[PDB]
Amino acid sequence: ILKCKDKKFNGTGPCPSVSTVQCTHGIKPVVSTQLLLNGSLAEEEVMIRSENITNNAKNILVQFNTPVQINCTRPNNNTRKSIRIGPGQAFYATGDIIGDIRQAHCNVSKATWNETLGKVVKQLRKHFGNNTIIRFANSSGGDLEVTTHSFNCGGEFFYCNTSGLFNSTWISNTSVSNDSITLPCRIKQIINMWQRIGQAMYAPPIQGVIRCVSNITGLILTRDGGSTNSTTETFRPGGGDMRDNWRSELYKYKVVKIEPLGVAPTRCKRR
Amino acid sequence: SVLTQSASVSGSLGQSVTISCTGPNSVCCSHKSISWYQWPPGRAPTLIIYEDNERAPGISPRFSGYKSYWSAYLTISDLRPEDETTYYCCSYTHNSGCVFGTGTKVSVLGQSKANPSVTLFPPSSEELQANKATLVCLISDFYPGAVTVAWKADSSPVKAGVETTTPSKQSNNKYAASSYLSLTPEQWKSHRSYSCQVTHEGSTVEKTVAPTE
Amino acid sequence: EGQLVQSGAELKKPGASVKISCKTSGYRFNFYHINWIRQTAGRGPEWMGWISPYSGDKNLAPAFQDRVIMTTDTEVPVTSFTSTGAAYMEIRNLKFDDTGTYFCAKGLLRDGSSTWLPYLWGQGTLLTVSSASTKGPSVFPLAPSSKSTSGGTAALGCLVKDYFPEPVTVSWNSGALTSGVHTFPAVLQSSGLYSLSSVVTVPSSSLGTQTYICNVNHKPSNTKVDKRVEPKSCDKGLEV
Amino acid sequence: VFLGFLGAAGSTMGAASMTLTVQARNLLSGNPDWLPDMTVWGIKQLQARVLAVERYLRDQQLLGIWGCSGKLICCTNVPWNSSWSNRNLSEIWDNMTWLQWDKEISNYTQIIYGLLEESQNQQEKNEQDLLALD
Amino acid sequence: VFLGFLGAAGSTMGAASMTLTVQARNLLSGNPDWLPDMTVWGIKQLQARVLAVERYLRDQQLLGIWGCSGKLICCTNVPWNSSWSNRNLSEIWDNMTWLQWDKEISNYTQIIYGLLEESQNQQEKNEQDLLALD
Amino acid sequence: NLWVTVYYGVPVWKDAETTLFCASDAKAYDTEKHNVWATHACVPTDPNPQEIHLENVTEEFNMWKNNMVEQMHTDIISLWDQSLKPCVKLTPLCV
Ligand SMILES: *[C@@H]1O[C@H](CO)[C@@H](O[C@@H]2O[C@H](CO)[C@@H](O[C@@H]3O[C@H](CO[C@H]4O[C@H](CO[C@H]5O[C@H](CO)[C@@H](O)[C@H](O)[C@@H]5O)[C@@H](O)[C@H](O[C@H]5O[C@H](CO)[C@@H](O)[C@H](O)[C@@H]5O)[C@@H]4O)[C@@H](O)[C@H](O[C@H]4O[C@H](CO)[C@@H](O)[C@H](O)[C@@H]4O)[C@@H]3O)[C@H](O)[C@H]2NC(C)=O)[C@H](O)[C@H]1NC(C)=O
Ligand SMILES: *[C@@H]1O[C@H](CO)[C@@H](O[C@@H]2O[C@H](CO)[C@@H](O[C@@H]3O[C@H](CO[C@H]4O[C@H](CO)[C@@H](O)[C@H](O[C@H]5O[C@H](CO)[C@@H](O)[C@H](O)[C@@H]5O)[C@@H]4O)[C@@H](O)[C@H](O[C@H]4O[C@H](CO)[C@@H](O)[C@H](O)[C@@H]4O)[C@@H]3O)[C@H](O)[C@H]2NC(C)=O)[C@H](O)[C@H]1NC(C)=O
Ligand SMILES: *[C@@H]1O[C@H](CO)[C@@H](O[C@@H]2O[C@H](CO)[C@@H](O[C@@H]3O[C@H](CO[C@H]4O[C@H](CO)[C@@H](O)[C@H](O)[C@@H]4O)[C@@H](O)[C@H](O[C@H]4O[C@H](CO)[C@@H](O)[C@H](O)[C@@H]4O)[C@@H]3O)[C@H](O)[C@H]2NC(C)=O)[C@H](O)[C@H]1NC(C)=O
Ligand SMILES: *[C@@H]1O[C@H](CO)[C@@H](O[C@@H]2O[C@H](CO)[C@@H](O[C@@H]3O[C@H](CO)[C@@H](O)[C@H](O[C@H]4O[C@H](CO)[C@@H](O)[C@H](O)[C@@H]4O)[C@@H]3O)[C@H](O)[C@H]2NC(C)=O)[C@H](O)[C@H]1NC(C)=O
Ligand SMILES: *[C@@H]1O[C@H](CO)[C@@H](O[C@@H]2O[C@H](CO)[C@@H](O[C@@H]3O[C@H](CO)[C@@H](O)[C@H](O)[C@@H]3O)[C@H](O)[C@H]2NC(C)=O)[C@H](O)[C@H]1NC(C)=O
Ligand SMILES: *[C@@H]1O[C@H](CO)[C@@H](O)[C@H](O[C@@H]2O[C@H](CO)[C@@H](O)[C@H](O)[C@H]2NC(C)=O)[C@H]1NC(C)=O
Ligand SMILES: *[C@@H]1O[C@H](CO)[C@@H](O[C@@H]2O[C@H](CO)[C@@H](O)[C@H](O)[C@H]2NC(C)=O)[C@H](O)[C@H]1NC(C)=O
Ligand SMILES: *[C@@H]1O[C@H](CO)[C@@H](O[C@@H]2O[C@H](CO)[C@@H](O)[C@H](O)[C@H]2NC(C)=O)[C@H](O)[C@H]1NC(C)=O
Ligand SMILES: *[C@@H]1O[C@H](CO)[C@@H](O)[C@H](O)[C@H]1NC(C)=O
Ligand SMILES: *[C@@H]1O[C@H](CO)[C@@H](O)[C@H](O)[C@H]1NC(C)=O
Ligand SMILES: *[C@@H]1O[C@H](CO)[C@@H](O)[C@H](O)[C@H]1NC(C)=O
Ligand SMILES: *[C@@H]1O[C@H](CO)[C@@H](O)[C@H](O)[C@H]1NC(C)=O
Ligand SMILES: *[C@@H]1O[C@H](CO)[C@@H](O)[C@H](O)[C@H]1NC(C)=O
Ligand SMILES: *[C@@H]1O[C@H](CO)[C@@H](O)[C@H](O)[C@H]1NC(C)=O
Ligand SMILES: *[C@@H]1O[C@H](CO)[C@@H](O)[C@H](O)[C@H]1NC(C)=O
Ligand SMILES: *[C@@H]1O[C@H](CO)[C@@H](O)[C@H](O)[C@H]1NC(C)=O
Ligand SMILES: *[C@@H]1O[C@H](CO)[C@@H](O)[C@H](O)[C@H]1NC(C)=O
Repeated sequence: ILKCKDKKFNGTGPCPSVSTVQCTHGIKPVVSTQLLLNGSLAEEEVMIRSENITNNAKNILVQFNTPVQINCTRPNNNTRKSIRIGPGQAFYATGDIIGDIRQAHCNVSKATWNETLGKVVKQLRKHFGNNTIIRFANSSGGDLEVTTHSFNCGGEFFYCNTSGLFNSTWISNTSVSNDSITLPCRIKQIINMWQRIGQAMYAPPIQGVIRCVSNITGLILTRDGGSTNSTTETFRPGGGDMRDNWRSELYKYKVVKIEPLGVAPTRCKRR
Repeated sequence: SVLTQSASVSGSLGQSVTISCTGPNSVCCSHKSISWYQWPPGRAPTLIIYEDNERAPGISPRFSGYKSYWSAYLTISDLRPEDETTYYCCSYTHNSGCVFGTGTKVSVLGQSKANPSVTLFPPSSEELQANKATLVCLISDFYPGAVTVAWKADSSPVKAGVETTTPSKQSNNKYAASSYLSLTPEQWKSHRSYSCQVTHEGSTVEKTVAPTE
Repeated sequence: EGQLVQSGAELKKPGASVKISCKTSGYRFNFYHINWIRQTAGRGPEWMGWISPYSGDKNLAPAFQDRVIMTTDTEVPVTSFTSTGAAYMEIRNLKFDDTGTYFCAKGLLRDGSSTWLPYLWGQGTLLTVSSASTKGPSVFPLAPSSKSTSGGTAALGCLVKDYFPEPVTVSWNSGALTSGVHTFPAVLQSSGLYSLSSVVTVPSSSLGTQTYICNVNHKPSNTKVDKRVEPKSCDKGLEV
Repeated sequence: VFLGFLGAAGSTMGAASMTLTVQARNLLSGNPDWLPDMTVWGIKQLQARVLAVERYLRDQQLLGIWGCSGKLICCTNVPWNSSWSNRNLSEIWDNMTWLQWDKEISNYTQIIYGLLEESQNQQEKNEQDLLALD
Repeated sequence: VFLGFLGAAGSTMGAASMTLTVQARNLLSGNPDWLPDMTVWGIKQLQARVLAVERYLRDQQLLGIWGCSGKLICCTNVPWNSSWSNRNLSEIWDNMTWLQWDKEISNYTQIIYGLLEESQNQQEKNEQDLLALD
Repeated sequence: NLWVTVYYGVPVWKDAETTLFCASDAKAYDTEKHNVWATHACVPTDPNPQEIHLENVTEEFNMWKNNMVEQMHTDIISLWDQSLKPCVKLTPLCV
């Protein structure tokens, strides 16, 4: 396995500093949309990778230099019920909510996210123009797993909406208090995320309150197509394909097979 | 350069030739590597022999080298017209740089000589607006590297404003040169005919112009 | 397949400085030493020094220990075996003895007894150390001359005259004509002027089917002269 | 100099020839222990490490049908062809990598294996049988 | 003459001896690619191509314990027995096939392997250790 | 003057795609969650990750034509199904 090592890497091209390993570096299998979680940090600069930047339909993978802190909570001090079904099975049901109720949410510090956007916008201008304006609104529409930042934590599957993060236009020097930015988040227990549409999974309830912190390391964006050259470009969030969640961790790795049989001329004689 | 070579070397067509390269015991060939450079003066040179008699890739085996205890030698079999240029030798070690020699001009004779092409041009009307006059005597396609040019105003010699170039090798393995004559509009008007004479070693080419024509 | 390219021609004054580039292509820039050797008519050629783009190790001549500074960029890999690096060289304290054509070349081997030896040379870069001024040329056409009366061949060209700085390259019909193009070297006047000529042997029947325009491109003065040679001949051996 | 596994991938072929036993010792035995009995995920990695020795013994078979058989440097009796790599000695072994060498031979490499399996041991062995009775 | 794989199955043993490297090169690597992950049908063919190299290395082991070790023609120091194939030379190698030869030796072949694994390297090696100190 | 010579063990690689392994990370026995994602079958990590830099090497990479992503994609899906296979079905809940 050949491992690229230079700090700045296009993803496509020759890596001038290559090392080799058998086992790779630790990768956490994280199922997440719109936001890459617990991922590997970039080196010194924010990377904007794409299979084809000019083609709009191809997604734009982003890797962060500084991790964006995020805190998600399921505040409902919940309980469970083990009702007996069948000779051996046992179904776990969501009991009555003990205590007060309010919606699950995720907190992202506004200063860190403002700085992260102000740092990504400059890396995006290198492909789309120095001293030009770019915008990004919320999702367009469609599947719930595509339009929402879907992930897992503790057992519950949070489907948060990131519309509160993507309202921005950018001047060449600035943008156009509030200690934190909160995000409304709904929860789902039955998931048809399986590409085999013959099965679905029921998430068992988690007895107690849920709070989980995480690093935000990546993004998945789509550009609005059309004749928007003289005007501004728009980077709405997206996702769907799970393979895009892995390319931000396997970009520096390639598999090669060894062919140790070589022929070369030297002067020597047998018998 | 304490690395001394042969003074000046000539040769014949399709024969062998030997070039020397030696120096004191400090830059001796006893324990140092010797290399040879084909050097077209003013163009891209070429490495032909490196570190010893071993030649550079692509070099025809017509070239060869030898290293004694007091001198190094370059041997060239089957002399060709394109081999007529100056060569250099270098002495070095694995870590030290190059030390060039004195130089050795090579002239392969026995070839077909070339009848020269000498053309005389006068100044145009725009130079008559510039209040100057320059006669242009162009020389090309002559084999021996020696020409003598004389400027004659009304068949009378001129010494001031007379400038003549040096022989230059044509890429077609011939030679080329030129000579100019600077004159004033008063000296341009007060004469009948102008002559540029080029005395070859076996001929003489003269061209005559006139301000009235 | 290493096709190296050096810098362009520039003019400077004595005591000043000039910087010459050496851009590479087609080969690994970090695998070979980069040699630098001059050619001056006052002392012949002299090895100036080599440098290692990989290990950063240079080695100059003790005479060039103070005035020569050689730099290299990092290679830009094009393929797994091709890179496009660059090697610059700054020379200061310009004197009259430092006038000539300069060269950069590729090292020989990556290991052995002769590793840095120059193999692939650049096209060269001519420098003239002079306190004189940059003066543009005066370009004239040349009248056609007969070369073979029975064959029917004419000879026409263009005349570049009286330029002090570096010489000039000339194309014909925007480089569309290379057959018969024969260019003469420059002159050396008592005042320090340089002047040359160029010519082409054209068919005498090629007077109503083709047009011949010479293109002069003086770069240190940043001038261009495009001249049209008149097809009207003047030699009595060609009028027949 | 060692520099570990594949350390001389960009060095000269003469310097990389000084690290043959390092590249060999780490290609055959990358031993994973499969004492745990996990049903469907073993057949993919076990097929991988079975095709590993199938590819290994294919090279040993080619390294057996030739007069060369020691798992080391070895010489043959087939002459080098000037059409293959029109280069002299020490131009290769001191300014070339094994990758760039295999690249230039890739045009002409397929016939060299045939010239080593027929021009020798179809005749060298036959000559050994017809020259040992005396 | 070549005639491809197994082309000399009915020719003379001397003519078939001219096609040893052809029968060898095609028995070890009949490489099928098993990149697709299909559950139960791989274990039958993978077991087949694992027993293939188990049978292959059993021959290499027998071709290793004997003084013969080059994967070629090879000579030993065990004398031929007149009880085995009461025939002169050139009656075999010019009027017999390898199949008919193995058929007539099948009665006496089982002891020849023992005469090649004990009568030699249990003693030849022991003599090599007791004759190399000088 | 010169003859062909074979060399067994030269640093020559050609890019291809084959089946890869997976690592246990070595804390798996002290997790004791009965089954994590791939703690089921993966083998422990080596005590020292053999990371060897290859000097003078420029290798052309392409993350978008990579086959390692297709393997981890097909490993995660087969990981989901084999994890949910022996668990409790809830088809009588469709009431
Ligand atoms: C990756 O690729 C690169 C580029 O392709 C490649 O770099 C080349 O590596 C080879 C060897 O692997 C080099 O070739 C060798 O060069 C040796 C260097 O010379 C010796 O002396 C140096 C001192 O100079 C003296 O004079 C100067 C004058 O200015 C003075 O200042 C000094 O004080 C001193 O008196 C000395 O610096 C050098 O020392 C070592 O450490 C330096 C630290 O900077 C390092 O830069 C050097 O490279 C070196 O490691 C050294 O002692 C030369 O001796 C050597 O000769 C050997 O082989 C010959 C065979 O004939 C033997 O006869 C001889 O005894 C030696 O054993 C050999 O020529 C080459 O110069 C590199 N550069 C290139 C081509 O660009 C890397 O190696 C590649 N790496 C890998 C892993 O693949
Ligand atoms: C998407 O993008 C949108 C737009 O970019 C973002 O939505 C906007 O959010 C902001 C912040 O909440 C909304 O701002 C409003 O702020 C007013 C308070 O400020 C006004 O009143 C002050 C006194 O009450 C006054 O001081 C202010 O300034 C005046 O006076 C100063 C004195 O010097 C003077 O200098 C100024 O010139 C002014 O004269 C100012 O007038 C607040 O009242 C708003 O909330 C109330 O009203 C709204 C609508 O009326 C209602 O919806 C609320 O429920 C509430 O009742 C509001 O906070 C701004 O209105 C938002 N824009 C829109 C279109 O709604 C958004 O945050 C991004 N993300 C998301 C998730 O949408
Ligand atoms: C990205 O990475 C972050 C890491 O920062 C992950 O966040 C962690 O997620 C795990 C799993 O949800 C959390 O671990 C859970 O903590 C619960 C609370 O335990 C408290 O008390 C213990 C004991 O002192 C403390 O160690 C702990 O910090 C808490 O104070 C436990 O109840 C959970 O129990 C689980 O494991 C036990 C093991 O026996 C089982 O018995 C249970 O059934 C249950 O499975 C669990 O241990 C952890 O607190 C989170 N925070 C961290 C480490 O910072 C994210 O989940 C990860 N992924 C994403 C998508 O964000
Ligand atoms: C991106 O951001 C935009 C806003 O910039 C956002 O568009 C808004 O979406 C909300 C829903 O999330 C819309 O609100 C609905 O509007 C319809 C009418 O258009 C109402 O009928 C809805 O109320 C119904 O449901 C309620 C639930 O209890 C009932 O109580 C009620 O009686 C109705 O049945 C609801 O108000 C809103 O209209 C739009 N438009 C704007 C500009 O606000 C968009 O959803 C975000 N996301 C995406 C994917 O684009
Ligand atoms: C995220 O970063 C941007 C860019 O730094 C912040 O924009 C800044 O916002 C403040 C207050 O909203 C602006 O100050 C005010 O500007 C108005 C302009 O009319 C002026 O009238 C007021 O008196 C006051 O000065 C500031 O100009 C603006 N730009 C910069 C460069 O600071 C934005 O506030 C940040 N969001 C946060 C911190 O939550
Ligand atoms: C050495 O390099 C020279 C110059 O490139 C090259 O000509 C040699 O190849 C062969 O040398 C033979 C010497 O007898 C010659 O007869 C043969 O024509 C020539 N082959 C070609 C294609 O020119 C190189 N020799 C070796 C040994 O590599
Ligand atoms: C990163 O890779 C892209 C790949 O598209 C580079 O863009 C060029 O893309 C064309 C095909 O459309 C290739 O033929 C070129 O070779 C690519 N250029 C180069 C220099 O590789 C893009 O230039 C690369 N670099 C950056 C900074 O985006
Ligand atoms: C997410 O939660 C962590 C831990 O609860 C927060 O970190 C604390 O932040 C406060 C305020 O700056 C500090 O006083 C504490 O010392 C921090 N604790 C630790 C362990 O670092 C973090 O600020 C929260 N982030 C958001 C966006 O809410
Ligand atoms: C990207 O897509 C555009 C539009 O189809 C195309 O012109 C361009 O060549 C593509 N580039 C790549 C690298 O695929
Ligand atoms: C455009 O390029 C300039 C110089 O490279 C840089 O300073 C500037 O930041 C770039 N554009 C913007 C607005 O970031
Ligand atoms: C950004 O600030 C710089 C420096 O003050 C200024 O020159 C430039 O015009 C500003 N650009 C914008 C869009 O305000
Ligand atoms: C987030 O990144 C910081 C920076 O190294 C690290 O200390 C912290 O452990 C990370 N947290 C997670 C959950 O990866
Ligand atoms: C090695 O160097 C020689 C001379 O510098 C050159 O001719 C040859 O092409 C080089 N090798 C390669 C593979 O480029
Ligand atoms: C070299 O190869 C050519 C073409 O493959 C062949 O015709 C020629 O006989 C070969 N020469 C030698 C000496 O092998
Ligand atoms: C290799 O063979 C291919 C087959 O067409 C040919 O096109 C190519 O030019 C060959 N390359 C060399 C270097 O001979
Ligand atoms: C031949 O075989 C017979 C019976 O197997 C045995 O008695 C006899 O000694 C053998 N002779 C030789 C020369 O091996
Ligand atoms: C082979 O051995 C069997 C064992 O009984 C015997 O019957 C048979 O006659 C033998 N054949 C020959 C040809 O010796």
